Amino acid sequence: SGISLDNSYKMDYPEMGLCIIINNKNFHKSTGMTSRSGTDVDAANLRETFRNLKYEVRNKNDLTREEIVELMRDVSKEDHSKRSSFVCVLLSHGEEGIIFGTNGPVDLAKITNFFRGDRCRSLTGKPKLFIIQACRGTELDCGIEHKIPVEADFLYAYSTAPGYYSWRNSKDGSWFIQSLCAMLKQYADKLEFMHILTRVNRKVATEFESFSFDATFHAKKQIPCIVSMLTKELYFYHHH
Amino acid sequence: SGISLDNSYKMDYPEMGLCIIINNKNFHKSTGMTSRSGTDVDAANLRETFRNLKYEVRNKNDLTREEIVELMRDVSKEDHSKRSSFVCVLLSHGEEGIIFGTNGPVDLAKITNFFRGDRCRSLTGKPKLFIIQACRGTELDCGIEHKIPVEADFLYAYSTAPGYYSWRNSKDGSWFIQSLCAMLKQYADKLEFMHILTRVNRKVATEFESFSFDATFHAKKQIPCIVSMLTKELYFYHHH
Amino acid sequence: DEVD
Amino acid sequence: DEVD
Repeated sequence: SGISLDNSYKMDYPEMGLCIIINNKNFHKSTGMTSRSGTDVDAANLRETFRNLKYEVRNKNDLTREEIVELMRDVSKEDHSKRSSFVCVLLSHGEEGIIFGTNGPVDLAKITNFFRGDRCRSLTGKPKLFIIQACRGTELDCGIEHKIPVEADFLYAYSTAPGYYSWRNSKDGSWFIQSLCAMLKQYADKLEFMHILTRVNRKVATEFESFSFDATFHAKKQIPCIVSMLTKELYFYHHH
Repeated sequence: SGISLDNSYKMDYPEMGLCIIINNKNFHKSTGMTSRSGTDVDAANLRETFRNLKYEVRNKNDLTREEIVELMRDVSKEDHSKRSSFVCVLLSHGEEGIIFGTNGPVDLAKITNFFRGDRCRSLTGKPKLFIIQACRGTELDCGIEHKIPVEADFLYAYSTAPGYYSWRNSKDGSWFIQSLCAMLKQYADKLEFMHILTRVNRKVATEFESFSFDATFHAKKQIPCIVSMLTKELYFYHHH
Repeated sequence: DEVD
Repeated sequence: DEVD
């Protein structure tokens, strides 16, 4: 055949792959964590968005830290041979490097490690996308007017910069997930995924600002944070 | 599988296809047609250029009008099922709608008709490219400082505008073929074919001007003429 | 607007 | 330069 290029991930396996959505809304009283109003709006938006991208979506609600780890361990031990990619969306409270189960924290690295190139062989060489709506600290943005690496082929789409709070609207859903679904809906059949996420960055950065009766939390801004260890371009569509 | 698009021709059949190059240099004395010095440079350039695009190149030299028609009839009756496309390059004297065999003219439409969607079934739906280095008349450019149509999926890359002479340099080869090979070499692994041909248009239009001791033929310019009945984008490369 |  |  003619000249070939391989700059983009193969996304025409029989299945796009799993989209695991962990939606933690209600937390055990003893943790002292507030209920995350608006997160069901996020979970429903994501389910529909990834459904239309032909992901096999699994929604899970209010999982303990133990249930989160067991779920991700079990998913990582499935046969993904016929799947193009893997997507996991985490909706919860968080801190830098951490997301909360309903009863306590989970290290993000513990979750993602299950899918390392050497630990989930049927996903080796395939894009593994972790989408994280959770705080990464308490900073507020005031704004201004042979082998491959085991850590290769991961993408972490963080809702916010390192060290910063992340914003969720109780009526509309989180700024980041709102924006992400909107840009996927509009551009998944047109743009490469980094360029989609870049539009998400701009949407969140320009179109949202917090409103609070509390001066400390009022008029604040947010920028999401794309972390890519991908080795190829990612298009959700394929040719034929 | 995921969302699919089909805006571009399938070019990952086992074979790119045939590239037939008809190189008419020497003409029967009785026709009164001059020998086309420089055309061997063109034929060699094309052979190498299309070889590198993985076309099965067949060079033919000094064919009579009868031999041209028989050749194209025979080629059109081959089984092209395993081939992505078809290319025919014609290098000769010509007039509007006509190219010359060594002993007289051939209607271009007679040649191309053999490959109509209804007459060459193993090329139906596949791009059929006719590249024509020949005059289309005697004008000189002074410059300034269910079913598919049987005529679908043809592209005629003419060296010159309708009604005009076409220029060949006896040392360097023809302006058009020179330029075409250069742009294919540089851009075939990068650009869609219409955009490649557009660069050829600009190269011929900007970088060449005739030099003649005869004022009638001196300081003249040329613009090639892309005629597309293609229904999809054409990339010479494919993904994988 | 609330923080996570 | 020659014409075809």
